Amino acid sequence: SMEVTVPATLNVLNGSDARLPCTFNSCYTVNHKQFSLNWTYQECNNCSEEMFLQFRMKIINLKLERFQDRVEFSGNPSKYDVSVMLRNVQPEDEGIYNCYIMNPPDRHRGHGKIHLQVLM
Amino acid sequence: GCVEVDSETEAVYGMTFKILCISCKRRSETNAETFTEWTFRQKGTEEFVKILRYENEVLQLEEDERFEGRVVWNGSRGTKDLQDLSIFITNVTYNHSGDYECHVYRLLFFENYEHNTSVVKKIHIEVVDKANRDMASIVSEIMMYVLIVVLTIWLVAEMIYCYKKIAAATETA
Amino acid sequence: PGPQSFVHFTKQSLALIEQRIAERPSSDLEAGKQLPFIYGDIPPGMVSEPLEDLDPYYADKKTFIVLNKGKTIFRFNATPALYMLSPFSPLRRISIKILVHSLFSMLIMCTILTNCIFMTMNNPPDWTKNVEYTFTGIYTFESLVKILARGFCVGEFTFLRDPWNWLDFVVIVFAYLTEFVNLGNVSALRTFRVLRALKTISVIPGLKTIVGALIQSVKKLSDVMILTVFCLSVFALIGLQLFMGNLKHKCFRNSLENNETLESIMNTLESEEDFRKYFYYLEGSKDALLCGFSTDSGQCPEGYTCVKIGRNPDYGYTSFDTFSWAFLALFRLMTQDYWENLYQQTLRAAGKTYMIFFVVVIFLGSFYLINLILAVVAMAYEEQNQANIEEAKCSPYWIKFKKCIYFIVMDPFVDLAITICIVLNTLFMAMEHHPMTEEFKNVLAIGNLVFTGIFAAEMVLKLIAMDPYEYFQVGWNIFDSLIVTLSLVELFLLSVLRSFRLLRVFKLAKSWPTLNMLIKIIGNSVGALGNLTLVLAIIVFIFAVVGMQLFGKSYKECVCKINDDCTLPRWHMNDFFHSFLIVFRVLCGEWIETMWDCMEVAGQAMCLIVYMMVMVIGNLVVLNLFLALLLSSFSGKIWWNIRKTCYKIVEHSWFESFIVLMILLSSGALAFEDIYIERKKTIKIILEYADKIFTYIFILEMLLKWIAYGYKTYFTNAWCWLDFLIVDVSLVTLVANTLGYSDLGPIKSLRTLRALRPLRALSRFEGMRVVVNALIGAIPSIMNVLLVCLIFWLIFSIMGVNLFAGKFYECINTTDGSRFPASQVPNRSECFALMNVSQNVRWKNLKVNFDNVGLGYLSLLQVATFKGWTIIMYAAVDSVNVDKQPKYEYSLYMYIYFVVFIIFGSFFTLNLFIGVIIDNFNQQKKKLGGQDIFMTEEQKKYYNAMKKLGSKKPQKPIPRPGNKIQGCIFDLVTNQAFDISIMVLICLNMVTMMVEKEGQSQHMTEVLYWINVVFIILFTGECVLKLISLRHYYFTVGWNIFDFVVVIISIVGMFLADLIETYFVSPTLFRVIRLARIGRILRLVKGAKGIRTLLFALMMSLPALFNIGLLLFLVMFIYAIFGMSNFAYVKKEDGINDMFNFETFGNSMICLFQITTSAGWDGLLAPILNSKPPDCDPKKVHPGSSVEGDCGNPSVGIFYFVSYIIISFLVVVNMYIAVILENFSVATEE
Ligand SMILES: CCCCCCCC/C=C/CCCCCCCC(=O)O[C@H](COC(=O)CCCCCCCCCCCCCCC)COP(=O)(O)OCCN
Ligand SMILES: *[C@@H]1O[C@H](CO)[C@@H](O[C@@H]2O[C@H](CO)[C@@H](O)[C@H](O)[C@H]2NC(C)=O)[C@H](O)[C@H]1NC(C)=O
Ligand SMILES: *[C@@H]1O[C@H](CO)[C@@H](O[C@@H]2O[C@H](CO)[C@@H](O)[C@H](O)[C@H]2NC(C)=O)[C@H](O)[C@H]1NC(C)=O
Ligand SMILES: CCCCCN1C(=O)[C@]2(COc3cc4c(cc32)OCO4)c2ccccc21
Ligand SMILES: *[C@@H]1O[C@H](CO)[C@@H](O)[C@H](O)[C@H]1NC(C)=O
Ligand SMILES: *[C@@H]1O[C@H](CO)[C@@H](O)[C@H](O)[C@H]1NC(C)=O
Ligand SMILES: *[C@@H]1O[C@H](CO)[C@@H](O)[C@H](O)[C@H]1NC(C)=O
Ligand SMILES: *[C@@H]1O[C@H](CO)[C@@H](O)[C@H](O)[C@H]1NC(C)=O
Ligand SMILES: *[C@@H]1O[C@H](CO)[C@@H](O)[C@H](O)[C@H]1NC(C)=O
Repeated sequence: SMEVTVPATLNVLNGSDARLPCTFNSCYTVNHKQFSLNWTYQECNNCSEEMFLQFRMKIINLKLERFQDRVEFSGNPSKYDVSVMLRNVQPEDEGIYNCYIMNPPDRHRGHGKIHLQVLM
Repeated sequence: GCVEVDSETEAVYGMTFKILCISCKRRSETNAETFTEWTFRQKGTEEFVKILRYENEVLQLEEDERFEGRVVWNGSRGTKDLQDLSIFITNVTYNHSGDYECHVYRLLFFENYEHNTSVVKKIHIEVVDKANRDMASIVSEIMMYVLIVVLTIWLVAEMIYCYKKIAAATETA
Repeated sequence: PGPQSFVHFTKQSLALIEQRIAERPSSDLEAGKQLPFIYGDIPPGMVSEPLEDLDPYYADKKTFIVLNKGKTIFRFNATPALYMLSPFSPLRRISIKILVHSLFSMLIMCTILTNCIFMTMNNPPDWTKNVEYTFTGIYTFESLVKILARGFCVGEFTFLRDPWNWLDFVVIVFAYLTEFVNLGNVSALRTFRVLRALKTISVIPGLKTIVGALIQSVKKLSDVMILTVFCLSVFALIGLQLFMGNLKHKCFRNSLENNETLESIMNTLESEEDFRKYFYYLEGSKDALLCGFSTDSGQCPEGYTCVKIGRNPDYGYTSFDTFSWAFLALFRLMTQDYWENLYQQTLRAAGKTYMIFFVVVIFLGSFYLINLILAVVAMAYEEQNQANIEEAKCSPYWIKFKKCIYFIVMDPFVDLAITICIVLNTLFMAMEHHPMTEEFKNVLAIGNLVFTGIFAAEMVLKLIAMDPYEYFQVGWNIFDSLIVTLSLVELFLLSVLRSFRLLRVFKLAKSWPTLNMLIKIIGNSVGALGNLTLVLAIIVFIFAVVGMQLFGKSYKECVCKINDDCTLPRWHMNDFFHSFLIVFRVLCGEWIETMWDCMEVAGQAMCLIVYMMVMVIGNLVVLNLFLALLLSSFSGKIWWNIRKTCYKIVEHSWFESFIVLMILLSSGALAFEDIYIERKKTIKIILEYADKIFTYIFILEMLLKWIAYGYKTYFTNAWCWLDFLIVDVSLVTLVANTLGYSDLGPIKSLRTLRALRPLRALSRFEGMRVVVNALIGAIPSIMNVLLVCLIFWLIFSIMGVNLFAGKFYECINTTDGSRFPASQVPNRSECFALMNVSQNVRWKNLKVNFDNVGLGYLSLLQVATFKGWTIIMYAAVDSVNVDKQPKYEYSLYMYIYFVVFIIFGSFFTLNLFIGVIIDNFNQQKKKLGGQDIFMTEEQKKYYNAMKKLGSKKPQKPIPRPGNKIQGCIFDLVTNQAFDISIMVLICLNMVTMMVEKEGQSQHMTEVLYWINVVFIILFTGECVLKLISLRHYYFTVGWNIFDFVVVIISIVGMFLADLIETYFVSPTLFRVIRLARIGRILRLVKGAKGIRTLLFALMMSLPALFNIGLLLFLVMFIYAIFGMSNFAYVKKEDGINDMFNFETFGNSMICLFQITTSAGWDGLLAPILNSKPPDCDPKKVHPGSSVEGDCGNPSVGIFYFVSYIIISFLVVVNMYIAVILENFSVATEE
């Protein structure tokens, strides 16, 4: 499997900013056309995945209604970094966040999974 | 490979003359597509007139009477990368005397690149009646003869000196 | 000493031993050595039992010894095992009894050998888990029994006091760590399981002493390694200051659209195709073409400017940008591995004028330091070996038939008949080539059959004459029986088997003494030094499997960084075979080309560590083996008045000097005759007439020599014969030119013999006369050993021809030059159809192959000089059949053929070469009164007056001045602490110069400027301090004079930087002035005595090296003129580029200095070999010249390059070495 470093559980206070930090590592040098990164959210383990941010030649923020405008990219991918930031976290943000990285020429696709829990 | 040799500057009347204009690429491996034009002015006249234009494979010359029927191509044959633009005059007249200019219009070919170069070779030739020997040749010849004669005289001087000395040494014995 | 004398270990005896301790080593009885014959045989009741210590030196202490059946000694401590089990205990008794056993030793040996067989899987199957478990269990069990026998950490002879058990402990600890909770680095931990392959170094007898001897040799190599680091660092600072960022030049575009700028492009483009769309990228290379500002270095094509931007070539690892990369590039030049590519790259980047830098670097660093390492390893091994040696010392019808067979076996004639038959069969098997008619094939077949029948008949006759028993008692006869079996098996019932009869030629060894010497070398490889070659094999295996375990994961994973098809390259580490091939190629001097790929895929730190360990360790052992093998092998009458006068004239020194000057002028007048001689017609004319002047002068000199010496004294002199021959050729040329009707064939082909006019300088210059006398004296042994090498390489080349005869043909696609995929177009028949269909395909050979035995000799010369061998190995391992398209690594195991060839041919025959040549030089040195053979008489006087400087006498220090503060200054200066402080300050200046790099900050440059300022200030301050101390006697020490010089040069370097900043602008000259500060560093050799001794050895060997360099320069001049004559106008294919062709004298002497180290001679020869189109064009135009055709003579090209290789080998690898060895011995002895 691809070497992707994320916290399995991330506990954040309601109202604070939550950086979702993941590390992707693969040989070679990243290519802009070549490097693609996808982030998805789920309300629960079995719940449908909702893509909320992509990298395809540039960051594409899908502006999902469930996040308002609180999602930001927070990583320099050339550094193997693809972290995201969720500002002013709300209780409904609790759930599973998935990072998928496919990097040419690497055939393999990395996957990081973070369980975000919102304190009180 | 190529050598950028200057043309001869002394044509003789009634005989042939090959005017060298050699403009070869800065890198021999590149592949260009060259054609050339020749301009000329008679001696004592102030302008420039195109006489012939060489192209992909054929030589087209202007309709000036000075060069009609007595000019033929001498550069690279069938290459299309000319790299040598040498005009050959047959039966030089007293009008092929002045400034020739050899315009070389090279169009190099690169990866995503088509360069348009233009090197202008200017050749000044003067027609005369008799082939005059070079001052370099004549002075070097007389210098060779002078050095040979000086070496002969030095050798025979040392020879006769050592001979008188050997005779004087033998006389005492 | 008596059989009854020794007593079994009893508690009563031990009670006495403890009393002696309460009251308070014999090498013959050392643990592990054989018990001496004095004690006789052991009774069966006492073997494998604890006995009382026979050595009284140890008998006082609590020890005991147990004897093996083979009379070996094992020492243990008498304490209880970890305070638990005494020797009298039953468990420890059986533990020791099983420990001391050849059965147990060979059990461990076979177990770790099977472990070494299993480590090479590189992808082991599922079931190897229980095999590794069994191996770990056996290891833990043997460690357990030796623990039970010795004790872990308690006692004098406990399990840990000897170091070879630390490895057995570490290996089981690591194995159990792996089996238990283990870290994340699974591969970097499995790498640690290779020490199971080091276990044999301690298990096998003798290997433990061989490795100790290697560690002893390293202790002597220490000082030469210090000097190697110092010289590489000094030359790396020089190369840094010269070519900082020069390797970064790239010919960039000119017509940029969309306002796109150089930086606006460089920030946005990273792919190689996007790069190629802007930079030049000369048609198939990975890096862009290096460019140049300077006029000589050149040249980028019209429409492209030179600008330093982008990455360096060779992925970024070939550069002088930082000091680390400068050090790596200078190690690459010192080991002369692929140094020709660095040569060409930095010359194209900076200029052809830095050939001076490369000449200095090669001819000092590479040659001098490698010969210093050789001399020091030789002295160390020789002194160790000398110390070792000195401290050591029908039936009646059957009988009638047997009588008649012995009577007709005709010993004085049948041995000679069979030898002649052997030589005829060899010269008959060497008459085989690829294109062979069926009649020729049938002739060869029936000849092989006739010869094998002759040999079978001879073997059966010899057997029945001497029979099976006394017959096979002989080695040559059992060998010939084996060969005749291997030949008879194929009478009617594979060619690798077929190529085995060639070994019969070694039956000449009983008659041929130098072939006997070669047999002796090959046999000492597996005899007296069999343990050393086994250490070499074990080390090569360990490094191969370590490289595999460390990098075969990345290579497979990340192939695309080092290859474009994303398939494995030719040299990888994903298999054990290819990993071993890489380790072998790094044993040969070819490390960098694979280090680049392995770096790219698996990290510079790890690859540098692994490859430097391979280089250093593996080369040290190989060098030791080479030295060992080589060393072991050694042990009126007016006419008379006229004659007198003209003789005085000839002998006159004025006339001699004038003729020397005319010889130099007539030699230099050949350098101007190049392709640019159609220009400079005035110089052309003055040369065309100086030719006649010189011919006349030399004819007059010849006539004077005649009339002065007489025909007897003249023609009894080889020098005068050489002069007569050259003048006669010149006279023939002059007569032909002046008479006309001679511009054809022979005359035009002997005009180029004017390149031999320099040969007239040998007779005049004593520095070349002495070297030529030495070489001519050595030439008989050269001939003998060249004959032996010819016959050995003839064996190998007949094998090569049988294997690869005509299998190198491929369907290259001429545009890119890529083999067709062999799925389409599988053979020549379909290749011709594809050639009818398309235009750019061509069924082409290799131009250097095994098509016949001559081309086989050439291919073997390349494979054995290591310069050009990869292009042959690739096509060999790709070969399939005679008329089939080669498949990618379809054979893959003719790599074994080339490895065997290298090991035998290159290694052993070059060893014979160096050995016999240095031996002949020693014979000559003995014959010439014991004085050196490479120095003239004035040079010998200089050399003695210089060796006087090796005096150890302490001179009078100084008379201290009477003035009080002056004497205080004198003491503070003479302080040794002050001296060492200055030394540390020089080291700090050294690191101040090292910290520089390309692309540094302006702030960093200013800080380094002011640090240099303060360093120069301190140095000049201490200098004027020492002056105020010792005004008169400061300059009486050469080292103090050198200090004054270098501080003057530093201050004037600062002042000249100032004056340039004011009034001039020249980066190159500014840099070369700034090179002055290397003097401030070169003051380190003042205190480093181990460096100061080798530098004195170099100063000693300077005159002989000057004479050898003069001879090499004259040979280089003759060959450069021959080059400018023949090899100009040849196609610019590979290695013969725009720069470094044979066009002019500069380029020709540059290519020739390149070849002087044998580098790239295959590439330089490759474009000359081609003729007979479509490989060339026999009628080209060459604008500016009248000569047509752009292909060279294959025969004259092969002769030129092979003869220059052999000559610059004789002169530079066997006379430089001899001078260095003799002068280093002279230096180190006194
Ligand atoms: C610009 C020059 C271009 C290079 C052209 C190639 C010429 C080759 C040059 C080779 C340099 C070799 C000079 C080494 C001389 C050092 C000898 C020396 O100091 O010995 C001592 C002699 O004393 C002297 O002569 C002092 C004279 C000052 C020598 C200056 C030393 C500079 C060292 C240069 C380093 C050479 C290259 C090193 C790497 C670049 C005494 O010997 P010892 O210490 O008693 O040891 C005896 C042991 N039994
Ligand atoms: C030999 O190789 C060249 C390129 O290395 C091939 O040329 C290509 O041919 C295809 C189709 O014929 C074109 O689409 C490409 O544009 C060509 N590339 C170039 C760089 O010219 C050539 O086809 C190969 N030879 C054969 C017989 O296939
Ligand atoms: C050489 O290769 C060709 C092409 O693979 C072989 O061609 C034979 O004849 C036709 C041509 O394609 C095919 O239908 C046959 O099947 C091919 N025979 C075989 C055995 O593959 C040809 O046989 C090969 N050998 C030669 C020419 O000696
Ligand atoms: C048939 C004999 C052919 C001669 C073989 N030959 C070499 O192998 C090298 C090439 O490779 C070397 C590496 C070295 C060396 C010499 C050489 O000495 C220091 O280290 C060389 C340099 C100059 C002329 C010959 C040769
Ligand atoms: C040149 O042409 C003239 C006639 O115009 C003729 O007389 C002469 O012979 C010609 N010379 C040559 C060399 O053809
Ligand atoms: C050359 O010039 C003269 C006068 O300038 C003219 O009479 C003559 O016709 C010219 N030559 C030719 C071939 O026309
Ligand atoms: C130039 O043209 C003449 C014909 O007028 C021909 O004889 C000659 O060979 C040509 N020169 C070259 C170099 O082709
Ligand atoms: C540029 O190239 C065109 C043809 O592509 C040509 O007509 C023109 O003369 C060239 N101009 C220069 C200055 O080279
Ligand atoms: C090509 O094939 C034709 C038959 O169609 C044959 O006559 C010709 O010789 C062939 N030429 C080559 C170069 O293969």
